[PDB]
Amino acid sequence: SKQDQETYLETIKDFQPTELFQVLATSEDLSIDELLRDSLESYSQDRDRFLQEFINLLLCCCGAIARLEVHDVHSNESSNETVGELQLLFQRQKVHEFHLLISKDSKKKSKYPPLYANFVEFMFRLMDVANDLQLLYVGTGPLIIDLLTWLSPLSVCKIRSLRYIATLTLYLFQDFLTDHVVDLDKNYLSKLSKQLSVENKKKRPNGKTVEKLESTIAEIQSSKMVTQGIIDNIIKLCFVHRFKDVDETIRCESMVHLASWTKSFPEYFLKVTFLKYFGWLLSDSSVTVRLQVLKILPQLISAVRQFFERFKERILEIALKDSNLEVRLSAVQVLVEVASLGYLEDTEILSISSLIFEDNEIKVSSLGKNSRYLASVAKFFACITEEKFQEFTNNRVLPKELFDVKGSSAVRIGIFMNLLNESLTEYLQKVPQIGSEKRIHILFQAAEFLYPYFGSLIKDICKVLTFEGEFTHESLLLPTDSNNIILYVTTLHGLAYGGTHMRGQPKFKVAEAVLPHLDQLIKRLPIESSNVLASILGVFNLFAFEDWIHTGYEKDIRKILEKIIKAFNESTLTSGAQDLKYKSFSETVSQVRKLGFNELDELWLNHISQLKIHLGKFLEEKLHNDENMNTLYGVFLNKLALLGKVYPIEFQENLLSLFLNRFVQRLPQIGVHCQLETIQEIHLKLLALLTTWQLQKWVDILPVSEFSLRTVSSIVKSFKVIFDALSSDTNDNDGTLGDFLLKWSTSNSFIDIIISLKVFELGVAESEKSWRHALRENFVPYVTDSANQVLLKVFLYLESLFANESSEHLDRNPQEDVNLNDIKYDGFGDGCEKELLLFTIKLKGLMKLGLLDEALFSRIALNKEKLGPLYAKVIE
Repeated sequence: SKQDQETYLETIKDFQPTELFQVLATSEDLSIDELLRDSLESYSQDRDRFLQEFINLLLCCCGAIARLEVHDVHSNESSNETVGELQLLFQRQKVHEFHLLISKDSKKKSKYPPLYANFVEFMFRLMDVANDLQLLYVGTGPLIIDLLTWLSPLSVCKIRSLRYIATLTLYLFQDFLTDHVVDLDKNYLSKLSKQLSVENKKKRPNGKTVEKLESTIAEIQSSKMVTQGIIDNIIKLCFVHRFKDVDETIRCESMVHLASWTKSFPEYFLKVTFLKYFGWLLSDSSVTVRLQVLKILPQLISAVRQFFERFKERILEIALKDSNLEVRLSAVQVLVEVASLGYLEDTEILSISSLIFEDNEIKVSSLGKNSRYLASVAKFFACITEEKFQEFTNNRVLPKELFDVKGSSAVRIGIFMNLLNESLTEYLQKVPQIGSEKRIHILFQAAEFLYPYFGSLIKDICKVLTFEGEFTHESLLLPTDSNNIILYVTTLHGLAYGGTHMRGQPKFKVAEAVLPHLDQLIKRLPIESSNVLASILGVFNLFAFEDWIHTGYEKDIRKILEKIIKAFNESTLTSGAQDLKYKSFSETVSQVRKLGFNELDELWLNHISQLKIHLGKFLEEKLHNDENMNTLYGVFLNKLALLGKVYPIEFQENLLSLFLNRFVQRLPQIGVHCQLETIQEIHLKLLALLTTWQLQKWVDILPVSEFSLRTVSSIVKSFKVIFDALSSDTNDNDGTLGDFLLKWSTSNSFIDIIISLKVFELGVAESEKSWRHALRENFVPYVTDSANQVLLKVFLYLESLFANESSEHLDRNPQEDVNLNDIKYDGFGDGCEKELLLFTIKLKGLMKLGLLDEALFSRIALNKEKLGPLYAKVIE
């Protein structure tokens, strides 16, 4: 029965705050010192009642319903058993709010917003006020003994909550005791020893005063020992077991508090005996713990030397291999200071500095993890660089000046560029082979992230790059060969680009550094090299007008552009595919347009105009063959098409006729007499562009436009005359490669022009009984018999080119050329499959507007099942 009733009360009991809990959990402006004076005074009056209130406060903070009674705490030999019973009661409670930590992590949502701050303040000062009331020293005071007797068993029990709050109470005690021991030393005993040593002479030692000094010096040291005694204990009872608690949060509190003991009291704590704890938890399975140790190490940076000798390896491994990027990044940050300190071997340095190179696109403006990780690697790189500089210049005196800049600058640039290249070489070993293109793009990117550290070298890199003399002197990577120049300009371009996309930077800064040298750079770099052309034009294209006027260099833009146009003029351009030059020039032309200055536009408008004039010359003089097409395309047609993307190109009746009659319509005869490599570069892309510009006129209205219609009608007739020649039984070159290539490239431009025309025609209102009538007048039917026949032959060539790669057996119409069974062609950029799909897509596009002979082109489906999944997809 007695037991029944106890079980009964246990069951119907609900959560009731104790008095001390209430004041601590709800007071928003509390004098915690007055509070402690009251409680600690009560200890001396009624020990049991204080102890009870203390533990019940702990129980309230964990949201426990259970409570001790004054008799429960009467005996200190009961403590383990009683905590045992509390543990039983608290395990039985199904639901429990951890108020202390809800206050901490969720003040806004918490029933007791101030509870956490008050609780840590209270337990942190507890032991100070104890001292004020002479409860601490008295041999250890029984206050302390009492407190440890109950905190110890609670700190190792099976309830995480009780374990956390006891451990935190113990640690808060130690925050103070550790401060207090040194306090006693440096501020009391030291002050009294001095005055024990100065009141010794002159042969007049006060003797009664030399007795009062040894007296309090002896008291104070006795109490320094009682204090260290409790410090030893809390380590022995708590930290040494709690640092590896199964709960990660008690482990991180252990690291946070040990760091404080270390700052408070290094003579006790700055020793490998305690630092190992950080190093061990470096291998903790929890991301949170590894993060927490890693944030503590910088603060902590001979005990420390021994520490990094023992743990740097693990720190390196984290920065390289850790499953968590935020952690990896933290590691790199620690490695900054280890390097700064000389604790890193050279191979260990490279393994980190080469991390600045990464295959993935990482944006320099982002606040993401990836971006912040590269940024902390750039920080490491910056520090290695500075160390090497000091090491290099340590004995040396350099000249006031090397290679047109301060000696010290030239060295810094040479050391930087050298580490950049050593680092790259490492990166490149750590991964599968990549081509020069990807190589440059990855370097370009690293340079972006280095802008915050090497940005002040931008001006001197420009000047070093325009130096005419030899790169030596009585003593480093310098722009001495062609690979080193490319490294320099890519790195200049990446630095500069990174500087204009860096967030939070004031306007015009990168421009203040490069625009003064930009004319000289274009005037002097080896821009015949497309890699060098790409980097310098890329620098040019970084800047908006506001950049040029601000810097005072708006005046230079035209002379620079003139150089750009002369380099444009001196080159030979290919049809655009994978041509680094075509791409650089194209972007430059766009950029200039985008600046919006008529004076500049005119430089390009006049260039188009000269090109036209000279083409007409070439046309009437030279076409009255491999050389002819080489020149035609290399010096005239590919360049008008490039410029044509940005500025209007129009052939006037005269030139257009010259071009259509002497070239375009004679393409079949011209082609039979060229070499393969020359046939490969034959196309009519310019004809599609001329058209597009006219279509632009027509849409920039919607009253028809005459000669503008005569122009495109005439361009299309030209396509017809080719298709007639090409599809006729008189074509003795039918069936050959060269014949396929011409049919194919001619078809691609034709399809683009016709689709463009039909989409326009359908976008004119019935309202427009003059436009609609004139379009059908000139173009309908859009695709003629011979055009249908050529597109089908082109399709069939591509289909067998892809089929044959796997020796697939195609079905065929009865008079379908069976020689298609043997065709082979290695000449396509990204493979036969790609060209089959694209052509078939262009054919689908026509079919959807229904411009194709549906009966004829049913044929594209005959082998859908033989051609793989993609083709089959495009057919659906």
